[PDB]
Amino acid sequence: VVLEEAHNFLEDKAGIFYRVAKEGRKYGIGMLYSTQSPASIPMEILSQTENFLVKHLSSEEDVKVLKRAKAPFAFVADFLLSEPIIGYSYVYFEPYQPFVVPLRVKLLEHVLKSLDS
Amino acid sequence: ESPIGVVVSSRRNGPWAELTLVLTPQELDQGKRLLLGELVRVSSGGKDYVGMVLDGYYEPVGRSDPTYTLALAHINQVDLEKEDPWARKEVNFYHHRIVLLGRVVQGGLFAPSTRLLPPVVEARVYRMTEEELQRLLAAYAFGHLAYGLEEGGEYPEVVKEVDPALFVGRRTANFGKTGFGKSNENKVILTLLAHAFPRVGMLILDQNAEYLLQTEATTSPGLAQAFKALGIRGRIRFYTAREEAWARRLKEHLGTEWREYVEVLPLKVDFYHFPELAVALAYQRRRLQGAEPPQYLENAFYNLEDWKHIPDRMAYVYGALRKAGLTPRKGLKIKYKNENYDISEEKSWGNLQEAMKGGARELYSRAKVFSFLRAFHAPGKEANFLETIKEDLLGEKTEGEGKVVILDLPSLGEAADFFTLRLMDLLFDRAVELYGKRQANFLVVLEEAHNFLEDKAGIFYRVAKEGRKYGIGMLYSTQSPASIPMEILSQTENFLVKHLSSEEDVKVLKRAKAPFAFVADFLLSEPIIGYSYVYFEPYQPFVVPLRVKLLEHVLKSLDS
Amino acid sequence: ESPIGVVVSSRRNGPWAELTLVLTPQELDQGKRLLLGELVRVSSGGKDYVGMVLDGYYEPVGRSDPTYTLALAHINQVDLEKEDPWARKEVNFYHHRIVLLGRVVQGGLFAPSTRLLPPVVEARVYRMTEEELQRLLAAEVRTSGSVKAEGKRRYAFGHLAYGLEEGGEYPEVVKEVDPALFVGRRTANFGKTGFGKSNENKVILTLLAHAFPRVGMLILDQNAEYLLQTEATTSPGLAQAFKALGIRGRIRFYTAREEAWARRLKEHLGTEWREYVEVLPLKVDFYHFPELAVALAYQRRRLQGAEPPQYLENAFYNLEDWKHIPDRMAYVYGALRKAGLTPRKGLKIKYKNENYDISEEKSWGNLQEAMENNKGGARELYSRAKVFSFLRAFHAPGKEANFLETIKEDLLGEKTEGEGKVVILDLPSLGEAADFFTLRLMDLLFDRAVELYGKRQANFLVVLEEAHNFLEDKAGIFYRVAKEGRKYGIGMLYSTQSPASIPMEILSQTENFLVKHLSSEEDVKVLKRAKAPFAFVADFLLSEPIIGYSYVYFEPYQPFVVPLRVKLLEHVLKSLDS
Amino acid sequence: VVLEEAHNFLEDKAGIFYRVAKEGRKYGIGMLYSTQSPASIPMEILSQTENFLVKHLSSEEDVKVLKRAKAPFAFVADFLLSEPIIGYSYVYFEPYQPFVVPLRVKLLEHVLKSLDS
DNA sequence: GCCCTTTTGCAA
DNA sequence: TTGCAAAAGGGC
Ligand SMILES: Nc1ncnc2c1ncn2[C@@H]1O[C@H](COP(=O)(O)OP(=O)(O)NP(=O)(O)O)[C@@H](O)[C@H]1O
Repeated sequence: VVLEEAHNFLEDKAGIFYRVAKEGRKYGIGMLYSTQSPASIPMEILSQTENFLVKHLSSEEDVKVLKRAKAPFAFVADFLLSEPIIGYSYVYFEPYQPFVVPLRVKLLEHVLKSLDS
Repeated sequence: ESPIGVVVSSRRNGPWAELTLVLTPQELDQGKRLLLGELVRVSSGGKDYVGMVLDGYYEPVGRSDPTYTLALAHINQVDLEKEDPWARKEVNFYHHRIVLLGRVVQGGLFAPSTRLLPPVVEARVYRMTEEELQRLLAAYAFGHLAYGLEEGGEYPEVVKEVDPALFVGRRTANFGKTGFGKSNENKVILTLLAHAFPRVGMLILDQNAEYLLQTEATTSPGLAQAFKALGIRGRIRFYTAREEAWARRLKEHLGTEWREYVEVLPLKVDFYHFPELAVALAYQRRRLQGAEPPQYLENAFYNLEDWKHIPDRMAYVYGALRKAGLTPRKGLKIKYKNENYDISEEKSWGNLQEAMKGGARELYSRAKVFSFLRAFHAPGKEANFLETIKEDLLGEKTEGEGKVVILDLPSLGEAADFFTLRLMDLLFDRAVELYGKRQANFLVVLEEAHNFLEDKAGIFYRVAKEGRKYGIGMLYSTQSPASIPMEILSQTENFLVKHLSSEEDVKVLKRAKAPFAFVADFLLSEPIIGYSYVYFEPYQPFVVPLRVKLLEHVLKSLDS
Repeated sequence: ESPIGVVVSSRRNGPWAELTLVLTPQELDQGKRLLLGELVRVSSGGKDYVGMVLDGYYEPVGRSDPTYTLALAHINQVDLEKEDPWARKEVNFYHHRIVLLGRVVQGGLFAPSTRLLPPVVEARVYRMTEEELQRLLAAEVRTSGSVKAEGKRRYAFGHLAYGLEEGGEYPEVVKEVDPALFVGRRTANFGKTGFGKSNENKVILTLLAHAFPRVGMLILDQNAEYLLQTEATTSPGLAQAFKALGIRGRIRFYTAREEAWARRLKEHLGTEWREYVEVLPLKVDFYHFPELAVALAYQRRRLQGAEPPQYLENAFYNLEDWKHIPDRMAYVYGALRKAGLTPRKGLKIKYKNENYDISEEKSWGNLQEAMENNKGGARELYSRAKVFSFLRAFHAPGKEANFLETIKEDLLGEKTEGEGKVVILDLPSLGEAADFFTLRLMDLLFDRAVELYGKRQANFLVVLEEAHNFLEDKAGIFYRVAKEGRKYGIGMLYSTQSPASIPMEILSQTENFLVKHLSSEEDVKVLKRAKAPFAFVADFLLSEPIIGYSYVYFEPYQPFVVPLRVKLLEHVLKSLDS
Repeated sequence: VVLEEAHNFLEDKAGIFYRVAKEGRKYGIGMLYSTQSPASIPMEILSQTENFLVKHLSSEEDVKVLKRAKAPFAFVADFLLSEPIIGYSYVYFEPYQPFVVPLRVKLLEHVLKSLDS
């Protein structure tokens, strides 16, 4: 389930999306949401996220919330605050790679050109 | 059996006493070490305590400059273990900090903390042996002590056992992140209980269709398969609204003799046989809602028994039921006035309606209030699943038989919440009635507990508050301590916590239980699958890490 | 009779004055020690104070490197008890921190805190003996230069203790309490469940019963733990305690399982228990109290709000007049019968000039015929008698009790003035209407108490359980009672198990406290905020789950908090029996 | 106007007694209210009271409100918290009093026996 | 969520 | 014609 601007959807009465997020693991129902600001996502859903892909975040509350929701993300808060670089992402994947790694994501045009062969 | 290090300080840090430990270079070279979170024995004035290793740091001892010494050795490129032992022997020290949890007294009772602070000169620290650890835990293995994934910090011979005194009559909590072993631990406990103590009844409010049959490689096998492997016969009662499909699945998995292990029952009843049940359900639905059920509904509920003897009133009631939508079986007769109609046919129903009082007429007029009952109606059942479950759990004939009741809540659809609330209220009322004659002696398995323990007026809340008196236990899993009220969290007696990522969860846990303040860092930092921090009251009022076992291995070991 | 150590400092920390104490190696080798929370005597400049050990830490004294010395001694397996006396003496020390709470001046008067900071050289710290401890516990605040009251008799409550530590109990040191402290004053009894709350409540009630035989009690028994020993322990109940004390005809048990309760009372007390406990029903007969039935039906609407129906209003206001018109009383009784209440066998109703026995089906049918073939609101009531449907749960023929009125008579009866009855309400027998009946009874009792002002005081104590449930509502009758009972001589004694839920007004205005182990941090924090003297025992309460350990503090003239090991009801009964 | 237990009548910001406390100085109407708990009295009334006679208080919240209302009581908050003495009072009569003076208020008997000379 | 309105139907 | 019960949409 892919949903951009997930701050809109991750809120309702009876929480259909809360149920999906908190019980989709058993049935192979995965989510991939982009919110653009960690402070806008409820902690009840943030604490259940296994993977992470964080680009530059300017605000301080955003990085504080990110660290609070995921412990290992306390070692890159300063880099996120001080280095506004496009395409630079810190990828975290549990439980196979339980630590933060920086990356240079590839442009879609380059990916297509490389994969055409 | 010699002291690990030398105590060189002590103080009263807040509500807990503490003391510092030092490991000398000779011991460090021998290979001795202490793992964080380890349990050690402290001797002071002839009394043994129980301490936990909390912190560790390096600090110079004596008049030395370790930085300069080591930097100069590196610059000169001298091996520090073969060339300059006298320089390696003055920088190889290391400090530990230890907290005293308390001492065991009399018959295993745990005296908490301590009002006495030990002097440095006469305090010793000995490593704890397997016999001492086994005594500590004891006063059908559920999990063996382990300290993280560090090799040499695992003790397969030290286990925690399952005993009804721990679970039945007391509330248990089961937290953790999604996919870390809550369901597996629940199934392990249930299987061990059903195999060891066959006089303990259960009530599993299944919500994901995982506790009876499970074949997908995303969870441990189901209770049906576990019972089949362990050779437990005629103890499972399955209540579902998909009799045929579940019979197909049981046939295809348990084999051709599946009827011995699992007994399938439907969640449908014919309301033309229990009009009192229909009226009671309709009346209870609104009370579980806002409040103040209508006067006509109250009157019908109270006086249907008297109405039973008046065929005209009963004809009005049956007409109301038929007008609500419920389908009667072929060949039904109604005695109105002096005539016997057949409401199963169009013309007979029309004639009776044209032909048609103390309270029955108002019910007939407002027949749309019984529409919701069509989610349970199935002509020709005459079962009363509520009563049947009541006899299965609190029946007087049992006096110890063992009965596992599983409810297929998803099959109901949108009536599952109301059905669960009504069933729980009925069971609690019967248990209260039975007080002084026999104990209920059964356990209520509850998953996704945050849905039920929210409102303070809920029947589940009242059960959590008052079940121990009548012998009704509980065991609920929620994935997040922050979702349960502090009123319940404080009163919960047992805990089983897996990895937790949010700082709010750990803060809530330590606020609810003080002893859980020493494991917050481990919980936050280590995402290990199957690692549990158990805390049982009142015999073991301290946190002990465990290594829960897989259901498959439990079965394979118990077979012998 | 000699100092325990040498004082090496002093200062004023916050509102209290503290002084540091150091224990020498010779004293540490004689077994001398101090337990946190212990009470010690401080003598500074010819005056005696009261101390309380607050902390303990190790610190080097002089010029020495204890870490290096001890490490070197250890690596050589040197035993520092009989091999290196100089090494042992150079490092064997230990520091303690003490706080002065005040001094006992004049004849038992207590002067809180101190304005003089004691010099280090002249300050001596001694250990306190049993007689000194008793005289300290027997002191309280007084105005000035005034002789002691020399009040009424006192009864032992417990003995001092310092936790589970051996040598920390002083059985000969007993806190004596005058039961008058519990009369007309609201008391709080906090603590986890099953930690002695029931025992201390029973002891308090027994003391009041024995001392003031002119005080009644309204015990809202939620757990059915106050009448007889539960089938979970052996501690006697109130009935057994009263039998032992020889108090007769002071209990009145209202219940709905009279047969079972009488069976239990017989099996536990003998055959003469009728001389002690009067079992009374909780079920009313609305065929004797149509005024009560109409009042309930009418007030149900108002309690749910909205304007009540006019016919119900005028019926409720004029039933008394209607009682003189049988032609309308017949309508009322017929309305009740249609509602469904089963009448007693042989009831006769006189309509017009005919006699009908509505207990018979055919006679009821004939009466229906006569009534159907506008006398005030009677016809309207008969038409809408379906409103009285909900009363079938409260109805039982042949009762003629009206417990709601019997309780008021018992508790505020002029002819009953003296030897207050101990009304015990068995709530669990009322199902889901228990809260409704409790609120109604409390409201009608408080109204009568306020009305009787000037002529006589109510003079009875209310016992409450789960007080956080009833004191949460600021407009509730129970909140009003908590606020204003002392004015009309109505006390209170509520056990909550969670102080944080009880309002700060109630917490601040409470006079007595009996705190047991608390598990949450919020509860301890709110307790400290409510009362200053509880600022020293927060850590002990947080991290010492001991059964039977209580910290007592009785306002307003008690110097400090006292940790007690409350006596058992059996021993209290034996002591009083002499 | 002599009012006893004024926290019952001054609580409501629309009551006649609150109105009197707030507006009586214009029509020459005084007031003298005893509460025993400054926490309950509204801060609007507390900030506008001229005379004070504070005895032992056993609530850090009460002492906090008193200190907030009047700065000079910061030198005696500690003694107020820690010393339960009978007949001992701290008096501060605004607006021209330098500091707070502790007193042993004279007994009415002595006042009467001295007023006749 | 909470609190009034409008409407229909069955008394009278 | 009026009063009262019971269900469903509006405003705040
Ligand atoms: N002790 C264990 N050892 C090894 N694998 C385990 C252990 N406990 C659980 N697992 C595995 O972890 C996965 C999740 O199992 P499961 O018990 O369903 O966790 P869960 O907590 O119930 N998931 P959820 O209901 O969302 O919280 C499965 O693949 C299990 O086989």
